Amino acid sequence: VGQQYSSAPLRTVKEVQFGLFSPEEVRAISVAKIRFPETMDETQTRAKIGGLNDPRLGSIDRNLKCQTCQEGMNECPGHFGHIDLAKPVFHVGFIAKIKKVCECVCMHCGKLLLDEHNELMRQALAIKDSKKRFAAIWTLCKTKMVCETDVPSEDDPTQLVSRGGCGNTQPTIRKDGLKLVGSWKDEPELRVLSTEEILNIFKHISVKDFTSLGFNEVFSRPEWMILTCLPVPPPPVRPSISFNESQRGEDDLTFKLADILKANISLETLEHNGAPHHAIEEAESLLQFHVATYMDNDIAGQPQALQKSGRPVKSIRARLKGKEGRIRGNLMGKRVDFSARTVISGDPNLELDQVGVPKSIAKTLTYPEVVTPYNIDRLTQLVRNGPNEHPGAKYVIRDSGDRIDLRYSKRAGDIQLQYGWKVERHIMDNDPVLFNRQPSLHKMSMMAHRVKVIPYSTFRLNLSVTSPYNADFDGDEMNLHVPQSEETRAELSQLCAVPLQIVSPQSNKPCMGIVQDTLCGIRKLTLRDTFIELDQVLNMLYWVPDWDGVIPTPAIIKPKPLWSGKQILSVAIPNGIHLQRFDEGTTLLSPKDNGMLIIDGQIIFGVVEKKTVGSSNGGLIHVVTREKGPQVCAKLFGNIQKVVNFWLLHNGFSTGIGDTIADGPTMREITETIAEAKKKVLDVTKEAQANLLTAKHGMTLRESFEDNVVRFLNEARDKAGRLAEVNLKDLNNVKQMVMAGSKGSFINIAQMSACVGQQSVEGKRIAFGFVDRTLPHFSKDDYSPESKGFVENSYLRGLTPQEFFFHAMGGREGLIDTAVKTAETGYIQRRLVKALEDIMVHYDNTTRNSLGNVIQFIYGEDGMDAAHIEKQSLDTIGGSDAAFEKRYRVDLLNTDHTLDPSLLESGSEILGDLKLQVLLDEEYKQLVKDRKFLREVFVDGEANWPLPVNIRRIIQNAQQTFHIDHTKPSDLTIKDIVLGVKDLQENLLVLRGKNEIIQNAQRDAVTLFCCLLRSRLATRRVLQEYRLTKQAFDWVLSNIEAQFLRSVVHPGEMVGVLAAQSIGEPATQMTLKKVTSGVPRLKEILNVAKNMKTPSLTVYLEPGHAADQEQAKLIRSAIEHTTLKSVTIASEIYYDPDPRSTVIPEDEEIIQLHFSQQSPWLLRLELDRAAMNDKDLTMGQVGERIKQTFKNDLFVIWSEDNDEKLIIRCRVVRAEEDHMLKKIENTMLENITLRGVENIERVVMMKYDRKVPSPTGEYVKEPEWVLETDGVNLSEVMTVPGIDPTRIYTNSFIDIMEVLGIEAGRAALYKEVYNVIASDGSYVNYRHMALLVDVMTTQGGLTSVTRHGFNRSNTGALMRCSFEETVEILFEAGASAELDDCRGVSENVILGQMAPIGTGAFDVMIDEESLVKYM
Amino acid sequence: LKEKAIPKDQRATTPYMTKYERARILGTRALQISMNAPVFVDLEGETDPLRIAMKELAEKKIPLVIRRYLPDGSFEDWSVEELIVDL
Amino acid sequence: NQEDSMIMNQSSIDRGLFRSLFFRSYMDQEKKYGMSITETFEKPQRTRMKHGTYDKLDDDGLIAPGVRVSGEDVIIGKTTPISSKRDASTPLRSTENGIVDQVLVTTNQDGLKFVKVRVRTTKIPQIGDKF
Amino acid sequence: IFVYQNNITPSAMKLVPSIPPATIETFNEAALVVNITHHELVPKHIRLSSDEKRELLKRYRLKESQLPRIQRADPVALYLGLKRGEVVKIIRKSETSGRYASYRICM
RNA sequence: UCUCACUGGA
Ligand SMILES: [Mg+2]
Ligand SMILES: [Zn+2]
Ligand SMILES: [Zn+2]
Repeated sequence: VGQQYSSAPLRTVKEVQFGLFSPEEVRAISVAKIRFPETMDETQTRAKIGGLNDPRLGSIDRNLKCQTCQEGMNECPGHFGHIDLAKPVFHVGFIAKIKKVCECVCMHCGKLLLDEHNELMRQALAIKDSKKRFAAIWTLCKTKMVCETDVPSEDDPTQLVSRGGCGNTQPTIRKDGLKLVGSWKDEPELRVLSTEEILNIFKHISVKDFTSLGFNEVFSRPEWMILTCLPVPPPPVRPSISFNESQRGEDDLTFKLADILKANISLETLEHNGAPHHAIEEAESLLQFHVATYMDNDIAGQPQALQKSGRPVKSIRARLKGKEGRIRGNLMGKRVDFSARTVISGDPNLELDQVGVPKSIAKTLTYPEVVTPYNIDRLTQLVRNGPNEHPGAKYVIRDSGDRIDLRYSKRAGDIQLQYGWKVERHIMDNDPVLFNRQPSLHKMSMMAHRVKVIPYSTFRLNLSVTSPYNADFDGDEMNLHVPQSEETRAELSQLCAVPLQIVSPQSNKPCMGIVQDTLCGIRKLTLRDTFIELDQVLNMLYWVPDWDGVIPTPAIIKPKPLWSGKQILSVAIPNGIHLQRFDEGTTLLSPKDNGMLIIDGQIIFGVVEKKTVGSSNGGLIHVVTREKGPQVCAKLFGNIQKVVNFWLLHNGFSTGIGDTIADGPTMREITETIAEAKKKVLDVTKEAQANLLTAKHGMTLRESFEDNVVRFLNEARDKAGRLAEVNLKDLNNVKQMVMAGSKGSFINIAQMSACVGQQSVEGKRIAFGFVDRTLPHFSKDDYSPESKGFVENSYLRGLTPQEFFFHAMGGREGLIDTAVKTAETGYIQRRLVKALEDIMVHYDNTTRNSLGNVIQFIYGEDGMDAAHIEKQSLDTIGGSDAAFEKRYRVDLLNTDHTLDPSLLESGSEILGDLKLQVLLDEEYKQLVKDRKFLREVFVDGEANWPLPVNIRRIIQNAQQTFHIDHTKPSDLTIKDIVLGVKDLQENLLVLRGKNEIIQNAQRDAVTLFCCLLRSRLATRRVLQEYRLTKQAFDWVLSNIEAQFLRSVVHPGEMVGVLAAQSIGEPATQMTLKKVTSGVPRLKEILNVAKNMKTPSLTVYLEPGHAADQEQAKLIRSAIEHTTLKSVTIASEIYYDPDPRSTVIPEDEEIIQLHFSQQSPWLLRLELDRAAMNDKDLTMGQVGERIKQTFKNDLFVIWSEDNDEKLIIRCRVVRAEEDHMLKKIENTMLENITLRGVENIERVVMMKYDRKVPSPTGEYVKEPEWVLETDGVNLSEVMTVPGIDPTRIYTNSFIDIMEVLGIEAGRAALYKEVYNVIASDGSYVNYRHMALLVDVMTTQGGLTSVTRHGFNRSNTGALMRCSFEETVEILFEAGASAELDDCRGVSENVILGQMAPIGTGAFDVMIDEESLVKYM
Repeated sequence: LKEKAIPKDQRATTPYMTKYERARILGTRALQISMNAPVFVDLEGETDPLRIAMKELAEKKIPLVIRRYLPDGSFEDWSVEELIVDL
Repeated sequence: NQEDSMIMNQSSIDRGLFRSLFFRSYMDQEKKYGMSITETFEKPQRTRMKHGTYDKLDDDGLIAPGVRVSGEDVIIGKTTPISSKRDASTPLRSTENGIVDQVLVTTNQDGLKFVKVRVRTTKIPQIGDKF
Repeated sequence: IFVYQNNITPSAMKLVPSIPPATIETFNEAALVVNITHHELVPKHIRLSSDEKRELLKRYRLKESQLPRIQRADPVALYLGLKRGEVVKIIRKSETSGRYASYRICM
């Protein structure tokens, strides 16, 4: 790029400044005299109309006159026109701002309406924030609508401070499209607002007016907010299109401009000549409408101006609004060169960093490398071979950017390569490239692998890198990007290759492992029966590509050399390993060979399965990568792959219907088991017929029957499945694949053998699409499971067509859910990316945005990386008091806490010494304060926690290196142990400033890890069980320091984008008491909007008593919402004309009871027996409640509860009483509370667990009561006595913030989001969601994850604009004229520099002195 | 201004390197190497400029200065040599 | 056969397994303006310009329907002047190659001399193909 | 300290911006019946003095604007009596690092 | 010479 190199100084961008034109500035810029509405080709000849395109504007190829800026089509930016708008027209998007600024000004003067005479205007002018400041001034200047000349100041009312006069009234203007009607308002004075009048008013609005209105008189001029000279883009913006001759097909913006210039001639000829003062008003509106519909055509002037032949318009808001729009299509990732796309295929003979490229791509994918003396012979040999082979050359780019095009000329073996040229050689081996599959979803979604050129055009990959790509071999497609510069190759090769990626940041696990065929093969292989002959041991030992040439000793040599093939697997596993699992009863004498034990590459015992060689938490690949590094891991994969490959090729593994059919009598047992299941459903149906079903609270009788049917059905299904699975024997191959874990599950074998089970649609079982029945083959009103959707036989025996239709529904439901969830998870993905795009971590380990706003002080509160964090256990947090004291307590001045001299060689002379006893009791009290601290942190007390480098692994590594013999006591000095503990405790530098803020930050950050380290390297541990030496201890502490300061977080990771992708992956895997989860939950939380579809909450009981049922009944009754509709059937108005004796005989006694002043209107309310036993409500309580809630015009009268009708007679206490009394008794029935607060719906009395520490030392899973409910009013349900309001919980984060403060709202947001994601079963790391939840709660409220919040924050314009709001926010930042700092990722994507992050987050400068030094 | 250079005490950054800094250093020295620079250590018969740069940075022998941009717009300088390439 | 991919006896592919012909057809038009102006199908030359070799053309710019076609051959010769001779032939398909099979020389309701080409192409089941 | 039982007139609140510096509070009895810092999701808040604010902003190369914020009408902010410009330390428990400091300006 | 429409695959 850029032939004819010149002398302009070169830089990169720092300023992005917006603002509006002057018309005089356009007259300064342009070189145009535009009047010809006829466009181009003067008298239809290949020549130049000088009115439109080329009045020395841009021309096209082979006709170069472009005011000496010829350059062909390329190398010449076009230049701008202009328009002589006689009548001034509006600017269409700015009209909302025009209304909102004409509410602030007295007309025809320009003065502000409301000034610092107003105290609120004074206080509101202190906002140094332009947009919200103008918003507040607009809210203040919508108040009063008349220019007040003599104004009383904020001192006293009787004196009248003057200002500019002209006390005219501001008319109320309401918008009508291109028309703003000024109706002055006595005397409705509707006046069409002159553009020339408001022109003059804005030309008179002044300096302090603009700047106190948040606008810039240097740049942002609301009198420049009116179009009166419009510049015209060049033909290098609007091109032309031919039909091999210019007959048809020019451009739409060209014809828009010809249209508006024709409308300009229409406004011209009626002002140049006669003036129709009711028809020259439309001489403008044509021109105004056309220049307005140019820039925007979604206006409230609903005539679209649909252009000819059915194509409506081609406008610029439609050009700029994204998704095939201009910004989002050409600016944030486009179609590229140096590209390759094909189908994929597999092979295991290749390796993990290898991809098999076709030879004919290698003949056309190429690389322009410079002429180098280091292989000038081979490069000249490539250009001597020629472009028509594999090892050839395509171009020879010369020294000044000149491509030698080889083959089409006559000398394909031409010139020796001059130094300074670039030979464009083709692809050769071991240039690793980028290789991605769309959709891209995480860090691992792209990787790099070396090239191994092959025939038969596919793209290879190794079969255990096809797992994290989420590809498969159904012809799913992957792309190929070849990096181009030398440093680009270096960057991709040193970062983006697969062994660097292996441990995954997603949920801190390995993302790869071993997959189906290799996996089941290694599952059969490491069985003990796999005895191997001699020459096959020879063949596999050559097959390992890095054999040591050592024929191993045969474990069986009795007569004959045999091998238990675990041992010949062990020659693949390299040195320095340990693992141990202890599955159920694996104590060193396994009757099952399940578990593991490895030493240095000797499998001691145990099968190899997915929880060793796959993706597992205690992964063997994980331990290999931590103990060695990536290239040793990469060779591990090759060894295990090709070893199990050869053993599978010459053993074989098949499957078939023999793996499906169970034995005969057990299939008979299966069928009678489902028969007893239908016996159970038959008994509970016949109990439903008698209607005696005790419906527990939460559901009615029918759904309380339904949950019992579904539960008994699926319980019977899985019991019969277990019966089948333990029927089957070892030679069941699909059972062997199940214990492999390649595909399938116990549910899969259960489906294929015992029974299919239960179809479903949308959570329910099958409901009647007809009336009363699902199928015409069924009776009407059937709640047998056979019509409600049970299926009787498994896939073996078949499908009756009713079952086939049920199952067709149950599958088409799943196709519904994929065909909607791909769309909504794709939108939620792109929203989260464009939200958290720029959050990196800077050098002082603090987390910043594009605008320097600090987001997290230490990333993840420690600077510990998801590329490193493992899971280790605690030891302190459990244990009894006496057991823990026996465990760690050391004293010589006691009976049993002594040591044994078989550990310490100097154990005799150590006795009784207080000079060490003070140190020992220091350490023990340190760890007991630590124990209290841990039980302050973690309430439950589980022990596996995401922490950095494994202490337990590192001491056992020192054991298996330095040969601890457990008979000689050790030479370790106890003072040296304590001193090394202290010195390494003061050694873990994450923060490196020497003052008290930094030191408190460092100590408070790594507090918990240092607690763990001292709990582990305590004295009795390192003596009794790890039993180290002096050299072992020193090497252990050296290793802890070394790998901890290796595993501290580096600066430069785009932790925001990587966090967004790592929470955006496991949302894809989601599917669908009845409280929701899934993509509706995620969308309800990120789009924080108030109408949440299940706002539930939870209370606990009083902290005094444990599980008291009567008191829990009291709390739920006292909270439980109770209205009069809930308690009534018959609300009756009678007219009993005797208000001292009831004409109905039921109520003789009651008035003379009451009299132991009225109306003849008997007002009767029935209560039912069901409701006043549903709540513990007394009739006297209810009557006194009616009393104390009305108290005005009613005589309360009860009835008897012991008599079985509950009647509330009333009359009226002092005739046209019923006409208003019917609305009154409505308001009784459904507008008066009786118990609790509102929004207390279905209240569920649950008896959960309580995982508490014991009052004796241990842990206790305790019973108590915890209520469940599905309402929200947190302030009012909180204040009720009888609960545990310090431990209340709601999901409704809006009310949680507004009730309990923003930081507790953030923390509850976090627990909510984490638990509703990990309810699926998947996992993610803490820190990615931590960064996300903090950017949610940083701006002060809860910023919604949409265009309502963060994309309406005060951040940079061009970073903000690329989420489909292009015209709005671009015209906004042109109105306020903002300075964008160019400190943003998307900004440098748009403007083409290095992104100012990561490997763009520093400089590189050449030294002068070390150049002299190193020679 | 350039009133923004901390001297070589109280440098709050690391005495290590990072992967990204390592990547840019390796690439930049490789760009010089493939752009016909004087090498500083002997070839091992090696025309592989990534491997050449890794040989050079085995022993702190690459003549460059890093500018760690401090998080306010200021910066520190850094010799390549005083880092610890432990990884 | 990791991840469902299947493995193929190449010898039966020689014996005929999944062997297949393929039939695409073309079009070309001597176009019609509004002023009754007819165009021409004849053997074009240099008198939008290509550089495809005229080696398999006919008298009237056609191709005989039984010859192997390859590379970037000019498919249908076409010329049109305005009152010059343009390069209105259409070159070959960049994505496929084969044998021209069947040529008919027809017209429409209003007399546009209309010639067509169907192509036959053998295709053998190669490795990167989906079954 | 001024505590209403149920209501205070909004037009009565036009007497509030009256004098520097003595400030009148406004509190619901019912909302303060239980503590809004006793809740186990509420982290403990601790004040800062202005010279230590100068200390902090010189340590972190920061200003007033670059900080994580809060609104003045925040419930525990009105529990603490926080006015415009301050800095409040927040020390919260966690999982992967035990303890961690948090700083909020009060705009 | 491409704009749009509708199919097709993942
Ligand atoms: Mg697929
Ligand atoms: Zn020019
Ligand atoms: Zn005025």
